[PDB]
Amino acid sequence: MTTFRFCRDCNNMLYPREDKENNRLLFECRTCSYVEEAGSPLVYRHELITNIGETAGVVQDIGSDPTLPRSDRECPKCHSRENVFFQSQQRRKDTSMVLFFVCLSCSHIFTSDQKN
Amino acid sequence: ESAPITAEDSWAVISAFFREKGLVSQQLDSFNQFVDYTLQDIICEDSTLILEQLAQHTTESDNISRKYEISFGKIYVTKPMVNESDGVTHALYPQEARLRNLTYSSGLFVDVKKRTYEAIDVPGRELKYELIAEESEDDSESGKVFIGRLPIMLRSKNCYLSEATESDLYKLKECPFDMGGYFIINGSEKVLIAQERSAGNIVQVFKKAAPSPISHVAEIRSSTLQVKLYGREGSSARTIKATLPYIKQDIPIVIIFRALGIIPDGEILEHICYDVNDWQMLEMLKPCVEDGFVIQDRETALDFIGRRGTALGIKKEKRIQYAKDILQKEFLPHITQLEGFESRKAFFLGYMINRLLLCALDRKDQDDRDHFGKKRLDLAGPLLAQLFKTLFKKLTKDIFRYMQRTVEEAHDFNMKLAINAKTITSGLKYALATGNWGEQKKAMSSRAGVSQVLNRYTYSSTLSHLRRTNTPIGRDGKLAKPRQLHNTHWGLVCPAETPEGQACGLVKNLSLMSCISVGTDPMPIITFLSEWGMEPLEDYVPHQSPDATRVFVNGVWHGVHRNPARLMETLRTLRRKGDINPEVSMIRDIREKELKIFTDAGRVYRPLFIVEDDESLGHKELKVRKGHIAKLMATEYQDEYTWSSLLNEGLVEYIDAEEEESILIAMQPEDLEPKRIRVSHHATTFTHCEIHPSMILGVAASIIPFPDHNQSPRNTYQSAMGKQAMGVFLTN
Amino acid sequence: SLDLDLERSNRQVWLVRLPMFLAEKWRDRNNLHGQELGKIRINKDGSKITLLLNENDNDSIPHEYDLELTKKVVENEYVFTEQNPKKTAIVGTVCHECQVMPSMNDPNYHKIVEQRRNIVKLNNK
Amino acid sequence: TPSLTVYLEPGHAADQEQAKLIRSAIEHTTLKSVTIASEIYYDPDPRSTVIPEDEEIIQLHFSLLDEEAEQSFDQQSPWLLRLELDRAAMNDKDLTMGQVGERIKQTFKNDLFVIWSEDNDEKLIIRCRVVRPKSLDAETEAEEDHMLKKIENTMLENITLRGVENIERVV
Amino acid sequence: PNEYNEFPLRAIPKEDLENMRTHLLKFQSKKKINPVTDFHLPVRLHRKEEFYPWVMEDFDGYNTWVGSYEAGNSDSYVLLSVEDDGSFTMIPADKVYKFTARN
Repeated sequence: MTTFRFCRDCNNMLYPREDKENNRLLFECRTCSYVEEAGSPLVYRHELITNIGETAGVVQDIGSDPTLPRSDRECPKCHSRENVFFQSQQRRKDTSMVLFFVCLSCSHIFTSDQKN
Repeated sequence: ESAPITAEDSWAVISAFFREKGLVSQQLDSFNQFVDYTLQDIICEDSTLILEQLAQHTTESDNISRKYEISFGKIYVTKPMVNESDGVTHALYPQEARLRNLTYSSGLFVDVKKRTYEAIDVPGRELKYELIAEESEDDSESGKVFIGRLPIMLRSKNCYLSEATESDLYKLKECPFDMGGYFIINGSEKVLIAQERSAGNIVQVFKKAAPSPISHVAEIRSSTLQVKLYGREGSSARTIKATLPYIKQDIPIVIIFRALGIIPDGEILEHICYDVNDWQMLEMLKPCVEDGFVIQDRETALDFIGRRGTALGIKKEKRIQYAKDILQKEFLPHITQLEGFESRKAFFLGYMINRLLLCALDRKDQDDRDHFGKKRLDLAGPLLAQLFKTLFKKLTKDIFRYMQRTVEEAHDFNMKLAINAKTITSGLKYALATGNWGEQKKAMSSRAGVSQVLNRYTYSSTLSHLRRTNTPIGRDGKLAKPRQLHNTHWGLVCPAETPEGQACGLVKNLSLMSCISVGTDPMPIITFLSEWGMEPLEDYVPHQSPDATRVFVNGVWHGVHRNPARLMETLRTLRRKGDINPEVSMIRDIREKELKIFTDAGRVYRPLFIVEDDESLGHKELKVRKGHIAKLMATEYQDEYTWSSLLNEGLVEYIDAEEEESILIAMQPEDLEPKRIRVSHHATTFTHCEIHPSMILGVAASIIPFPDHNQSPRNTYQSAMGKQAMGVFLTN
Repeated sequence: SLDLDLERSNRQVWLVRLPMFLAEKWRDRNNLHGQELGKIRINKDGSKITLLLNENDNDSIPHEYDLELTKKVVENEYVFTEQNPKKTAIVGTVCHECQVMPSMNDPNYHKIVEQRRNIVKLNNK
Repeated sequence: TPSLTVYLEPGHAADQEQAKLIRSAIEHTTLKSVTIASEIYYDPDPRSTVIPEDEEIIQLHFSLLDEEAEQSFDQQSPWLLRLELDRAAMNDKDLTMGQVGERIKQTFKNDLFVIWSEDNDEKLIIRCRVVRPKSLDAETEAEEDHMLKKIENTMLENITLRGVENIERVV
Repeated sequence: PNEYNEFPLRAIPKEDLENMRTHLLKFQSKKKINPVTDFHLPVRLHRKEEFYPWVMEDFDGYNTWVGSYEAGNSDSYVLLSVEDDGSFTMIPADKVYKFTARN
């Protein structure tokens, strides 16, 4: 997973370059003389289809939203029976109807799909 | 006395509501707002008029340069009256206007002051003018320059009918069952129907089908700014470009940031993306950085700007200055206009492109264009302000032209001769009579049907006519979505009553309790908001606090905040305790960590109840009690304790169609406790209650008996045919 | 008028944000003659700071306000002075950032907020 | 919404298998559709890599390349189209890795050579390394990324493995 | 926990502020820059009223900073100058300038 690297001088992103006589990769800033040594042959990455598990999104202070439903399911960690539950907040067309539960006390996230 | 509430109490509260407001209050309140406040500001906008006549250098005595200054002052409005052909003056009353084919109107008086400055035109030196003559007749009644005549809407503050009792109305021969709310023009009654409009200062993200290279669009109207993203999804090439006003070719976004004042490349992404961990955001921004890195110069972009102007061959430095001025003058004027506010503009552009790219990453959807919370209604007030501004501009231009003409002949101008007072009067009368909302010369392309002749066939027809809104889309336009009923119309629009034919759905009628906001100043709100712990947008660093709520006021970002829950609780405490008028809307979006505050004009709101958690009863209950209902009955029978008494005690609340997105309402009061089929709703965190469901209907459909046992088109048909029955339209 | 005076710039300086009305009331020229107009009180834990106005001032202004800490560490901010090309002189480096809010204990808060209501109602647009 | 309905032969009408073979033979298949990760990666020295998964594939072809490939070792681009290919999509169109992956692709313009594994590996990894003459100019040879990103896009978009054009779906 | 320290609040009279016009000097950097080491005294500060931006150049010319005026700072800041007695004297703030280093 390629990460942007900024020059330590002027915060500009570092462009790759090659060293033929030593055959090694370096990152240089086109504006200054800073040169740093590359730690991996992985500089860029271009994935096509996202195999990302669906995420509940923002969770902070979600228990104060009064338009969000409730349930009496039991917490797997703190053994509490009060929690908030909602569907996946990522708006893809093909998302399944798998729930997400956020516990009221310990703020623990879990799902209704207990696949082993 | 601490008991719950029954539907009888609901009808009691509604009775109080109509005993306090009335069915035509919206027109009267808009007219009062226009006459009291906006009229003064329209003239105070352009008070000073300047003529600078340089020396012709014909002779030594002609070496003096002159300056002429014209300033305006107060506005005075008289009660309506008429001067006959004999020159006699008598107060005009509606009966005489009706019978004699007159026009119910009054006269406007404005103070005028004049100053003359003279300087010695010495070549190579700055002209130093000195005060010599100042004509100001504020100490005499001759200082009030007559400027024109303004029509008056019936029963408004100025009209004689405002304070008339029943015997007064009878001796003057009024119908006591008349409500006002209409003009008398040329001896015929005219009315202005509300005009619907799409709101401004709101960023909207759209989408496109893809036979074209376009993929997404982000719009804002303040002057329009379009920041478009080009490049199909999944491809390597990502382009983000903005289209500035008076620039044709367009230039990328990184160039905008460089020209704007943020040179380092690392700060660009701190401006755009507010979450460090996300890598897709930066992946989509990479080509912008790559392309914009080539030029670290503002001046190449400014040269780009300079070439595309109409003038050609301008020197480079002048083009630099011109392109520099374009940004602070015409780029996002709704934030600021004066110099030196660059951080705010940079952050707002970053926020706009952030939202566009968020929609581009399928985390959200297109903005709904039908949502009734993003639409404003223009009443008589705003339309009159528009036309008055235009006519006043033309009149002052004519005064300046004539005064220059008489200066050319070295003749003193009489201020009572330079003014053509007939311009304002003729323009206003023509617009109100014909309805074409524009200048007489350019009336063909102007809006039509804004002013209509009141319908007196039956009393309910007058009631239905004074409560009508028109959506100015082509009535032959084949857009189905504006026609259909939408989920946001619950309680603010009558679902049954709509015309048939080409105006189906396009003409709307309000329900019994959907009022409209007048308008209020946002400055005290911003001052208090900064007082109670708001960090300004200048000192905002994303990495120091990446979990900060953003704060908006009428669509302009003013900064961030860290603990919003207590701010919302305090704000609603102040709104419920009368520190702020309840026409202001205050929404919080938890999911996106946002606060929005609206204080503009044109928002439809309806009353609702308040649910609070009573610990003594161990559960929630309304703030209203049997004591308040008993007081309401006592006051009603005594016809004190009124609707505003309920409002200021935090017992009811006005909710628009936007705050409704973040509330819960129990429809029957008994639904709040732990034939037909009524289901017990699972909710237990209720916040408000419905005063009564019957009020979701208009005035036309409030006469059908048992309307819910009927097919809905039948209710529509009777709502149409209820305006052709024969009956006593007025008791006089 | 070129060199910078750093001989006494070593001391740290507080960065405090005052409310608009309070700050404007403190811009008075007559009170600038080195007069002792107020005092500060710092809690043992340092979480709560209370600003108490001296009784020498008129009773028309609240005599108690509270302070909150914005950043525990404040860096890259310096305080300078410029006097009569102009001669500039740095005063010091900024240490802490604090913000002033009105105190609930002093009833005068309500009064000024009452004046705030007086500000709210009069102006219209 | 244009459409087209195809009726199979009398013999193949009652059996699903020949029907699915025809359906695969009609639908349009392109490279961008069959790569779960057609990732543009840096490939400075294709001789060896840090990732253990591709290391196994390395020695396969490095003991399976002809003398001409041994000479052309230096032609392989300092960037790689590293193809993690989805098993399901590849098997859906009855697409053999070697023949379809390389025959047509190298025949088209002799532009892209490949080190490719047999389908039995748990991770189908292809190394697409474009082939260019060493006679390339010094300014050209310096701008490796500039040529290869463009040719990689023209590679994904403009190569048709199998099927007929303009037919988006067959059902 | 009620122990507190005492800092008297003093001020600076008009006679000193008349010839001492203050301007907030802000430098844009990601590193703690101090004039003791990063600036070689003396420094040349000039303007090459707000039309001409400020220019602060070192004696050797290596450290050149260009400063622009940022407007609309609605926060009217104050300067707390420490006197010999430990008291704080108030100085009103007139203008704020932001400096950036030349490329």
